[PDB]
Amino acid sequence: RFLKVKNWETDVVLTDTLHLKSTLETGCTEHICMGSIMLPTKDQLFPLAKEFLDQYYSSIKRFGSKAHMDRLEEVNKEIESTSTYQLKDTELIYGAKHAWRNASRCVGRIQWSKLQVFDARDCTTAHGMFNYICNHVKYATNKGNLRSAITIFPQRTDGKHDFRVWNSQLIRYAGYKQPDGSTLGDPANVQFTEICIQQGWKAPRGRFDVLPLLLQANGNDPELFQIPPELVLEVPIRHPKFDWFKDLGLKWYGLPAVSNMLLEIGGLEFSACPFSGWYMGTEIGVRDYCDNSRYNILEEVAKKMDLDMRKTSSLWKDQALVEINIAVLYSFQSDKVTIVDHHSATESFIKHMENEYRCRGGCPADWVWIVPPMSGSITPVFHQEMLNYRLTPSFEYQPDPWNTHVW
Amino acid sequence: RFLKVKNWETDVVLTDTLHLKSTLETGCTEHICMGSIMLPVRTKDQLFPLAKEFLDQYYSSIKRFGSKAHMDRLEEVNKEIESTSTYQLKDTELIYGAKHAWRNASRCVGRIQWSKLQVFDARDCTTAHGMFNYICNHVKYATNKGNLRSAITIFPQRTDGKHDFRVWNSQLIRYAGYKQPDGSTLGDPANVQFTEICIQQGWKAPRGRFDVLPLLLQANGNDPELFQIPPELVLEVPIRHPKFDWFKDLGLKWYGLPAVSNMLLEIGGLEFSACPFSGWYMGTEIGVRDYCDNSRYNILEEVAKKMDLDMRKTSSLWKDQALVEINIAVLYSFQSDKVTIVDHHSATESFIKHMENEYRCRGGCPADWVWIVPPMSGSITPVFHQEMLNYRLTPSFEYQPDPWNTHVWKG
Ligand code: HEM
Ligand code: HEM
Ligand SMILES: Cc1cc(N)nc(C[C@H]2CNC[C@H]2OCCC/C=C/c2cccc(F)c2)c1
Ligand SMILES: Cc1cc(N)nc(C[C@H]2CNC[C@H]2OCCC/C=C/c2cccc(F)c2)c1
Ligand SMILES: C[C@H](O)[C@H](O)[C@H]1CNc2nc(N)[nH]c(=O)c2N1
Ligand SMILES: C[C@H](O)[C@H](O)[C@H]1CNc2nc(N)[nH]c(=O)c2N1
Ligand SMILES: [Zn+2]
Repeated sequence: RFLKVKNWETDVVLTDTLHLKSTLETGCTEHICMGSIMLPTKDQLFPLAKEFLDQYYSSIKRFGSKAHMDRLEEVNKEIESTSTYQLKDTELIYGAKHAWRNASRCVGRIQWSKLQVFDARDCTTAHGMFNYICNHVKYATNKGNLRSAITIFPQRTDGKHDFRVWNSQLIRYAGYKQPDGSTLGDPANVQFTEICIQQGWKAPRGRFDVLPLLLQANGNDPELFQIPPELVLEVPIRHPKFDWFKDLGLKWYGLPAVSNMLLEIGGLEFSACPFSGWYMGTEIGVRDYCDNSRYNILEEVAKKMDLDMRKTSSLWKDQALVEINIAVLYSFQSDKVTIVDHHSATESFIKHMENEYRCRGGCPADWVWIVPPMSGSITPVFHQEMLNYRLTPSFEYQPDPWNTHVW
Repeated sequence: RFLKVKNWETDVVLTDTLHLKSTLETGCTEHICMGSIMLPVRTKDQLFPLAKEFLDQYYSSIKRFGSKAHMDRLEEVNKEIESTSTYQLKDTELIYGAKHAWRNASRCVGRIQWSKLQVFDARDCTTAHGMFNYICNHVKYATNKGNLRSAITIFPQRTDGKHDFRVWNSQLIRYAGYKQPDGSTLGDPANVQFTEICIQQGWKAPRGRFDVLPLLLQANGNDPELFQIPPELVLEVPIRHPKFDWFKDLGLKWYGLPAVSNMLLEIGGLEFSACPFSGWYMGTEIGVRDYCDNSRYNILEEVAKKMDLDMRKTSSLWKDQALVEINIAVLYSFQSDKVTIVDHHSATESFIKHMENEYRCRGGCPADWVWIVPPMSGSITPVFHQEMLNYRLTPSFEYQPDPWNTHVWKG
């Protein structure tokens, strides 16, 4: 019932009790581990509300106080009456920070308590959503000195009036299917790049076209907006030693900003809640640039390096991979845009693990996601046992809105 | 029921029904996933059902389920259990069983090879000298002057738990580690404690960086005994780099034969506590883990120093750069000396093909993603993008506690 996690490099053992406050189900059983699968009423609401406010009042050292009991009744009153309730500003801020703190797949949670929360619950239209989003981008970008933030649109009501950002991230590059048969730009976004065009967007049809935002207020048809280019910080990619690297014509954006998730606080659902931090180098240089079904640039780079590409065992893919990732880090650093390498990030997360065990009784962690996609075993998280479980408040996946929207 | 796994690079979707034949526990529940946890005397009562499940599987595999021969063998095993408390496997059942423990090993990326396994039956063995002889023969057969062949040697099963056959070595061939008074280590740091056991048992330690450890062998629950493998039987490879001529001067070498000797083989409820098996290496086991863990040889600094990498900031990726050069060196050296090795690209590609064939012909393939994905360059190998189901089939290999923890010393 109390579970231990060992670090095999340091022999440090931590004891996990936080898992017993676990609520939702993992996907695993006693017979099958599902650890590597990407996606495994008034009556329901008050328990959920109570559980949250209980931890809220505990956090501000006021568990069992008049104020605690008072608010528990006010919320109970409001649910019995309206079928929902509203969070106090303070509860919203605490819930958002905690959803991040509970994200078992996020290596960057050492930062969880520095999060700027933008309350957009007063928003009513897509133009409104656009204004809120530009302001988030500008704030968070901070001319290259990136700052974490989330903007929270109005909560679900009857589920026929959802606020949704249709983009998967606030800033992403377009993908187009070519007659040719190959793909121009980012193949991840082909479908969406079409939906934008199937709605009037004028595609420059380049390798790196910043997608328009596609915004849905109150369950209405969504609308297109170009983000002002002066608000999209981008970095040209060059290598500190290979003069030819620049001629690849690669660039990436400075701000990672996930916009398709659902934030759950105290039973309430915030279906539009874009949030942003700063990149770990490998996200761009390993995944965005080198995945088979992403930009897939390994061959081109290997060639320019004149490596022996005739056999897998020359490790030419591995050599090219390192150089590409050196380029990404060097570039962002040179243009003074915040970035972290996987060494410093995983080291940070280990420190964060020790803090959460020391201070909260544990830290839910998903090893499959936490371990970087390159050089796994020379980063300390490789050797660290982790326990994965689901705590609330949380971020959750949700079906892409086009599959669902009533037009 | 039916479960789906998707490959997110290819969109290929596979259906698992084999997990319905799973018995043992994973360690996970609906409320916690223990997927990254490293380690998560029987009675007649429990034995005949376990015998029965196993023989139903053997007999279906040979298309004689329900045969007279199947039924007579059930009755025969039944009777042997009630009369003697245990039973003996026929040669054919033993072979089949050891192959399936390998087939079912969900942490093993090499399983495409599962059906080509040389089985050596050492169940007539009685003494530690007998074990030494059996192991030498295994090592010579498997080595095959560099053209590695997979093999397993199987010593008598557990009886009462007081008479166990054990190989005390974690692998048949490994290098000594020696803790020095100044707190530094000579040789392999993983093997310090075991080296100390060997020394106190009477081993005269050469005390260099690559001293092949003696075998410590326990027969029939008796105190274990020391033996030196004839050095002409221990194939080793000096490590050099195709472009870097200073690489050889680091003084590195490794052995060709990876041979796990500390696991337990369970077949139809029988427990074989000494069952050394061997295959051939994936280069990253040596180049990433053996040489580059901080708790192992830890050569990253020395290598990057010679490479003149910018070592002042991790963001130069000096570690990543050196790591790749060491792994190039390992594969180059083995290939140049004609010792079988596979790179992590070719081994993970073979595994996806094996895994898909297994879904098509068997209804599933249990696989542990934490173990299957290589410890460098993970996402450029096709396994990274492969959804996997982990579960426990028997026959199987299992961990067992190190025998210096449990053994009752006799003298
Ligand atoms: C401050 C710098 C941050 C770093 C370096 C970072 C790091 C990462 C990384 C590397 C991933 C893996 C993503 C992938 O591989 O596709 C990830 C996932 C995630 N992060 Fe962060 N993060 C940061 C800030 C944030 C913030 C501000 C939030 C929310 C407030 C957040 C919440 C999440 C969530 C929910 C996931 C998993 C999403 C999913 O399941 O697809 N992180 N994080
Ligand atoms: C033929 C070449 C083989 C290759 C390339 C190979 C590859 C590997 C690798 C890389 C590992 C993980 C090692 C680690 O990370 O420490 C492993 C684990 C394992 N393999 Fe193989 N393997 C081979 C043959 C075999 C054979 C012959 C058997 C037994 C019949 C076997 C059974 C196992 C088992 C039981 C594990 C898990 C060990 C543990 O949990 O500590 N493999 N395999
Ligand atoms: C706030 C933040 C900071 C950071 N450094 N990285 C991130 C993650 C961002 C940046 N890189 C990928 C993106 O993660 C989004 C999740 C990607 C997973 C793929 C995926 C998820 C669901 C369905 C599907 F088909 C694919 C977020
Ligand atoms: C038959 C076979 C073939 C092959 N290529 N590799 C292997 C695995 C071999 C070769 N390299 C590491 C070794 O695996 C050892 C397995 C045990 C895992 C290590 C381990 C487990 C618990 C605590 C600990 F400190 C270490 C076996
Ligand atoms: C199948 C597997 O679960 C999938 O490929 C995962 C593996 N680990 C990951 N880890 C991170 N950080 N991001 C990912 O997209 C993935 N993909
Ligand atoms: C804690 C974690 O489970 C442990 O370090 C695992 C991770 N994956 C591994 N994978 C392989 N192949 N070998 C290992 O020793 C490990 N170690
Ligand atoms: Zn699990």
